[PDB]
Amino acid sequence: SSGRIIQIIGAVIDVEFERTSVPKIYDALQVDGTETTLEVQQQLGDGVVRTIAMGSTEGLKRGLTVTSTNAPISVPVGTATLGRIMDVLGRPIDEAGPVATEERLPIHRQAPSYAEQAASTDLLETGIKVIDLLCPFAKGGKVGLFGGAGVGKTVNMMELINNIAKAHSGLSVFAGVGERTREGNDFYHEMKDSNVLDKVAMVYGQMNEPPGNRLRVALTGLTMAEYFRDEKDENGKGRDVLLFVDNIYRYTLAGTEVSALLGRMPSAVGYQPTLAEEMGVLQERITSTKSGSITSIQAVYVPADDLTDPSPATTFAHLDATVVLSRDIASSGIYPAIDPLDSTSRQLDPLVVGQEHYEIARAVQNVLQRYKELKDIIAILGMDELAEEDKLVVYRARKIQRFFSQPFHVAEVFTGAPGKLVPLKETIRGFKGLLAGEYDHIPEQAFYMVGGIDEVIAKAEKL
Amino acid sequence: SSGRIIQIIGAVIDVEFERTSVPKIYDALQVDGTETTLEVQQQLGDGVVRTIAMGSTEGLKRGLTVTSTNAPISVPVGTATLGRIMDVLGRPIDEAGPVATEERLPIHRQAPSYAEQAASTDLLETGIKVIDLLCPFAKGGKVGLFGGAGVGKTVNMMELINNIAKAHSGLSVFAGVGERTREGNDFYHEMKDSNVLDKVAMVYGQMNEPPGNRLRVALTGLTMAEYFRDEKDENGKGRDVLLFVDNIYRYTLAGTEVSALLGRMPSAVGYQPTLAEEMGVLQERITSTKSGSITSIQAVYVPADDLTDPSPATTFAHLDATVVLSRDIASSGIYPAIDPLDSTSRQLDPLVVGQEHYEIARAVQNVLQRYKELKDIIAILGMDELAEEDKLVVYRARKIQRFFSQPFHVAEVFTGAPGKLVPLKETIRGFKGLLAGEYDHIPEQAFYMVGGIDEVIAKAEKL
Amino acid sequence: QSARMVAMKAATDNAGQLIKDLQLIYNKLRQAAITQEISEIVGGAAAV
Amino acid sequence: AKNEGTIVMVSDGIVRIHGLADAMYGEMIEFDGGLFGMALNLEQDSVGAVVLGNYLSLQEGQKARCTGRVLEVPVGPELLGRVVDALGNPIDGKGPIDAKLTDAVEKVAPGVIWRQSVDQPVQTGYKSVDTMIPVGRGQRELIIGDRQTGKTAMAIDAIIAQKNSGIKCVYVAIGQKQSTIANVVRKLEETGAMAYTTVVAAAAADPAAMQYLAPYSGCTMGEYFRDRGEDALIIYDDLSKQAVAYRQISLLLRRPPGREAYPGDVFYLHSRLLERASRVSAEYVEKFTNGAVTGKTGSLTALPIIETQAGDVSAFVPTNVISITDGQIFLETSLFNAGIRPAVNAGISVSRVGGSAQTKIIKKLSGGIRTALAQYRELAAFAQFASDLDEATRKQLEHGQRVTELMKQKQYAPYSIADQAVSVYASNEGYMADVEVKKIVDFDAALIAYFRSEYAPLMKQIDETGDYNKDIEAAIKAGIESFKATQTY
Amino acid sequence: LIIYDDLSKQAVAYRQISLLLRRPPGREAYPGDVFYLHSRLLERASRVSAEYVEKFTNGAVTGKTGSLTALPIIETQAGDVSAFVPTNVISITDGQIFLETSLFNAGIRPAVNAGISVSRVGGSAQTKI
Amino acid sequence: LIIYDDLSKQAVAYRQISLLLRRPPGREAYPGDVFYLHSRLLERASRVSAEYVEKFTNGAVTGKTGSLTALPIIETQAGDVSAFVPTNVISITDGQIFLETSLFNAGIRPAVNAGISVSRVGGSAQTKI
Ligand SMILES: Nc1ncnc2c1ncn2[C@@H]1O[C@H](COP(=O)(O)OP(=O)(O)OP(=O)(O)O)[C@@H](O)[C@H]1O
Ligand SMILES: Nc1ncnc2c1ncn2[C@@H]1O[C@H](COP(=O)(O)OP(=O)(O)O)[C@@H](O)[C@H]1O
Ligand SMILES: [Mg+2]
Ligand SMILES: [Mg+2]
Repeated sequence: SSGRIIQIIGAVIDVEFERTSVPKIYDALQVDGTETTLEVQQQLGDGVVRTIAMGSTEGLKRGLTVTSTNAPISVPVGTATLGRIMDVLGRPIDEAGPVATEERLPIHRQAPSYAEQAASTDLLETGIKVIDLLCPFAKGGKVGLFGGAGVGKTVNMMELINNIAKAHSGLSVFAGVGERTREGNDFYHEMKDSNVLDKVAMVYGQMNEPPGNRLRVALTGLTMAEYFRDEKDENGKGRDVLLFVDNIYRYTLAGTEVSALLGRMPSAVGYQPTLAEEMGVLQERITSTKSGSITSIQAVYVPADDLTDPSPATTFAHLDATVVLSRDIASSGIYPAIDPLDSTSRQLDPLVVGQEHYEIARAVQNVLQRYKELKDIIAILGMDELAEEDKLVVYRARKIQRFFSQPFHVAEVFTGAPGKLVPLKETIRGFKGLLAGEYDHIPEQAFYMVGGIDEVIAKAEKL
Repeated sequence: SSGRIIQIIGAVIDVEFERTSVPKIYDALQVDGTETTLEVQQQLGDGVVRTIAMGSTEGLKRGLTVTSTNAPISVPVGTATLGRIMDVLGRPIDEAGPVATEERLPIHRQAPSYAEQAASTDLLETGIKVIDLLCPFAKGGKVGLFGGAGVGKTVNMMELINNIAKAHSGLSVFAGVGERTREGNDFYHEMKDSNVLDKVAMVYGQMNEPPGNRLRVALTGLTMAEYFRDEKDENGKGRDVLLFVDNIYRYTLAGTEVSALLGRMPSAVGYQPTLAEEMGVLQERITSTKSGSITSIQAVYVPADDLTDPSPATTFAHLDATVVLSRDIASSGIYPAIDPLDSTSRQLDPLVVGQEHYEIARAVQNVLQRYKELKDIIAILGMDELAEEDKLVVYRARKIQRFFSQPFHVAEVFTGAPGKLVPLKETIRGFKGLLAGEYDHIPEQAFYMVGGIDEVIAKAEKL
Repeated sequence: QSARMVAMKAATDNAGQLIKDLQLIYNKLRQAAITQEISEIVGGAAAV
Repeated sequence: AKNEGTIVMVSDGIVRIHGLADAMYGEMIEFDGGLFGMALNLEQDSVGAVVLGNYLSLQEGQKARCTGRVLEVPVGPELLGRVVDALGNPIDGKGPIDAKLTDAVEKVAPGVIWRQSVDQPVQTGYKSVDTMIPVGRGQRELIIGDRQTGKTAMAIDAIIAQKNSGIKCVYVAIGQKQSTIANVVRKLEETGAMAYTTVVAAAAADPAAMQYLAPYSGCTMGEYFRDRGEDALIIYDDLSKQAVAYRQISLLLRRPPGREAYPGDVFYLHSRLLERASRVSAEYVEKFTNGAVTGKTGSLTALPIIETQAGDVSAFVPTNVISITDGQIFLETSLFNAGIRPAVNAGISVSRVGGSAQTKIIKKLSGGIRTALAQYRELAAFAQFASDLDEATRKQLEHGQRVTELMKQKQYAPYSIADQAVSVYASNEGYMADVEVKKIVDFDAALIAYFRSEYAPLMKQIDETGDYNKDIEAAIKAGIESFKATQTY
Repeated sequence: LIIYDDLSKQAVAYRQISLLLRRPPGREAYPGDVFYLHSRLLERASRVSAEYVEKFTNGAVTGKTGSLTALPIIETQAGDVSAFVPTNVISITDGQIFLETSLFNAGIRPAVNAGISVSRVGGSAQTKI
Repeated sequence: LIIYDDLSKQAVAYRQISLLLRRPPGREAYPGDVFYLHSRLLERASRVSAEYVEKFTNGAVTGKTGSLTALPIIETQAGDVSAFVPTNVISITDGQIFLETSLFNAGIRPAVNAGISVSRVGGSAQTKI
């Protein structure tokens, strides 16, 4: 049978059915005479369910009719989604006709079990000095970027895509969750200008959409990536998959925006009481199993520049490598503004990267920590009273934080300088030479926005 | 067509009327057999209205009969209110007979529209040399008074009332929001000791009153000032009226106390949700129209010595000038004790006052600041290191400091000095001549306690 | 003997700047704490 | 009775109606006295509506009526030069407006495929903004700072500078006293900028609903030109007052708050509004106007204004808004009170569009200035606890001081492309190394005056085209040398 | 002359009673009229004129002026002079006398902190000497 | 020997369950009986006497004692050990081992801070040498 709308408050609507036809928890319903789709959330008894609209609720009135479909939201999958743009419901929005497949998969499913887990056993180079030295990546692992507003998350993501995804042999999925439409258009035209549009699929729900679209838009891209991961060919092996997610924080924000209207009580600083559970449900699906592997990079937003806030604090435990950006470094003109005393990685142990790399990283971090310690007494008092070793430490640390800057390829519009790519061997050579003391006569201005140590020597000599 | 009390909780009273006789918002009700006025705050349905009692509620009980006036609280207005003292309801409390006039005006009224605004920004002349040069006033503006007791605030109030009554033939209204009874009695007898009582009206609200009275006591003075401004003589010139508010911080505190009593969710640091709207609606009726102009002067107290607090910030959103009194100046016997370097006004701008006025003010401030800087070296390292232009600056700064004092009209009864009302054009000439070095031979004592430059010349020729 | 006083005056100025910044941070924290306590009290009151 | 009801509860500008069965979400409701409301809550047996006006004349038992239409305001070229309120009703006394159309207030921005990248510059007249934080057609740029720092002056100068470019302007005032609005209107009218400008006013005494609804009406008015191939520009004054009003409404609706007592969806309120400013492509224009206009692109530029407390850019709402726009201009009190006006913080301000939103000569000349300024600021801050200074540090410091003194301007005094280009070339090639620090402003003014006096055709050619060539650079260098040799400052 | 031992305990008891009577709490669960609780108590300490006494006694007492003096006491914790009830009280009185623990522990018996202690009435409430 | 890797996450899950059942919350929205939750679990680790073992096994085991050691783990936010949850666990347990970020980043590994680390059992649980 069919139900009728009895109450609407913002994005939350509830429908009343008969006692013998109440839909299940995650079913999809359609409003007759309209293009509005509703997803059930709770069962309240007496044949009443509470749903969330997947669009604008303007022009909706009490007493309309709603028919059920007895199935969750299903989206197309396969090779027919490569080179196309889709929305949360899987409908094309690129003005290029319909999707040419027939397979469908539900967007809600359980996570892989404990027995079907694999161990990442491969390093992956990037060409970025600080990331390579102090936070190595692993093929098949999870990476996250932490930062406030306007610190360089998008630029670093684009540079990582340029350095890795271009030289890739596989497929890719890009999901946009509550970001700018201009960035999406720019990325689409950048990919279309080159000939890599045939290897990627895009899903877009941005900040101008109702909370219903922003809530469930990541699951569609996750489903597409999951289907691509567990895909085999007759006499053909599987394919590696790269997944990119933009501002996974908007998913939890959209969950927050509708918690009160669903009838719950707030916790912590106005957050929903089911933050960790609904974060983990999504996070446990982004993983690599015995049959296929996934490499993912996510951007995490830090509200009000507070790393203690519950959302990033809960997110911290779901990643293998964490990169933290600081506004203090960015405001000093140093790009990329990566904080070297708060970035860690599970690959940084002597059994995986070797002895020399580990010693270099440890020495660099020790010098930086010592300089940060000395800062206060340097500031309030003078500098003459310091010990000579402290002066050497100060100069070396300043040169070290100068040497971590690098010009990017995708940042040529902002500065006008060509990009540089540095192999990690040159980085290790330069940092070992710097810590040894061979470059104690070079001015600290020569270490700014260069590539290897040879460029430092040339720039110093030209000065 | 009569209602009755159904519920009493503290100072909140609920009254139930008949369904076709319900009163409107802000109407005033009368309890039959007693003397209590109830002000409507909101409606609830089924003929039930939630009100607030003006005064104490001891002795009341449920079931008492109440009748409506179908109008807001109306107070008597006219020239018969000059020299009298009244409460929030417009009733004498000074034991001097009933108010003679019959005219009435509601205390709730819409602010003047955008089409009624004045077409210019004139200046309000005070006669005080320091005020008119460094923190000039402006018709229709709002001025905040800083500094506690022991430096002279009430005396400045006397002088402003007297000068505005003398020069521009205007009147004044004084409203006391949460005032001490001892200090209020002292102030009233201080005005009565002089002959200023006959040119100003009082409405008094004291600390031991219910919070409703301390909230609706500024509107009575506002209505009286509005009537004084609107009435016109031959040719319809209009009048300039001065309004005195005892403390706007206590107005805010009464607002949040009433909001808490009514049962509203707090916002920010404990304050009520409608802080800015309330203060704007209070300050939007103080403006300069084509007919006349109402100017207000209020005392400002910064809670916790933190300007970032919501109420001082909302205060500073409207203030056009701030006057700060320092105890250090009063320690040297220079009265009135007004600090030149810390008092600011938005009117000091070459567009508004012209080129020469702004330049003279800036030069005076620069000289005073340089003298303050040289004080430390004079005191610590000795006098000998200072000569030539340093001592020129020292002498000019001392002369400027002495020249900022003048006798008042209200103190002539005590010390016998008649006092002076220096026009604005005279001060600029004197200060410009002083800065140029024309009076470099006059002794310092000739600049003391004198009205204008001619008086300085006479004192110098005598001394 | 003529440079020690320069050292001390510089130190005093730096200390004044330090206490200014610390006072700003303290005021921010105090406002945050008051807001959090009021919100907690209201939430506890509503749940009953 | 399907479209009739009665008022049941009245409190604080929010009323409760019982009976409007065939009521839509956001539908307009008219009361007995000629007032209007907007439905917000379609409860099971009641309707909650806010009143768009003065509610003191409403009592329980009155009548309510549905109109069958959503909120909409008039639009067109007839609104230019007038002053209206949030509903489009005139308040200047010049008579009724005769706009021929209406337009809904709540809409959704065009999708991903319908947009186009920003490549056309917009000139504000300021030497620092143009060469450090460029603005283009379709970009959204934020002006943020403390109180009395010079934000409205920058906005009004940007509006005034569009005299010749032929783009339309809209000014929205939220939570301001009437006298300030009148003064701004007078200043706009004297300069002639009122001939192509509209003003929407929501004063401090207006209800919170109108202060919350005014920016949407302004954006709807400004979108008329974008959809038909023209260009526009909209300014939001005190966008934080809208958040304050929305917080008041939500709290009076008893909804649980978050940080600083703000509602949960305070981000959506601003993201839904600021996403409507963009640049659309020719295909979208042709589809919208049914082929009446072809080969033309539309645009809509936005300049929101937000105020902070004690220069705290790390607050909830400033950071909530910084993450939406395409850049920001930060004004700091420390430089303002010290005599550096405009007080643009080089290290904090940034533009996301970059060098593609400025002319060729300015893009080529002004590269890496902002990062160098930030590095100089850091070095100057650090170099107070040392006396042994090397040559590179001294040169960097003394170049940074000159660069800082170069970026100083006066209000109501716009600059041209040629003046900025020649000044930047003079600074970049070290022609001001031997100039004393306190005579930089006189040097710049004298150089501009002499260059205009003796090289008019070159300045005119640079003004019209804004191109860069070897002969142009040689002529610029020769003129600078000729000024340095003979003229005195 | 009346001595109020500690008004803070009175405020605490008032808060407990108000909470038990389910009134809407404010800051620190205090009801909305704590200032009304303290100010209206402190306003009854006053000196009245001779005409008031003559009216009250119907001429039994002719040329006398009454009076009443209060000496309230407030306690702090490590010099927290910015809490709710202490600030409410400090806003009402006509002077303050400050005593600090660092003085009594040191060995000062009066332990009066003269730095921030002032009297508004001043020299009028003294004798010639 | 038992080891709980995070009692904070258990407290978070318990808070979610309690809030979904509409029980009155307290400080930091935690329920009233979190202290009971941790205490009635941590009190089950101890040493028993030989008589208890003899009685439990009905004479199967004669001359031996049993024990159960616990090593809970608690994570703080920016070194704030004054939060609601960590204080209860600190009060319940005997000793604490504090690890610091500044020592870890400075090369001291493990990052034990001996200034505020205690063991109430002391030398009674050591070998002679
Ligand atoms: N470039 C400039 N040079 C000198 N003075 C300036 C400059 N720009 C603005 N001013 C002046 O500085 C003051 C700033 O006023 P303005 O209205 O622009 O500030 P605001 O930030 O909008 O303040 P408010 O908080 O009142 O809205 C005005 O007196 C203005 O004339
Ligand atoms: N390597 C870099 N070189 C120059 N500018 C940069 C660099 N990285 C970031 N920026 C600047 O920082 C700003 C923020 O970049 P973006 O990542 O797009 O925003 P967000 O950090 O908010 O995602 C950009 O406008 C850009 O100008
Ligand atoms: Mg970002
Ligand atoms: Mg302004």
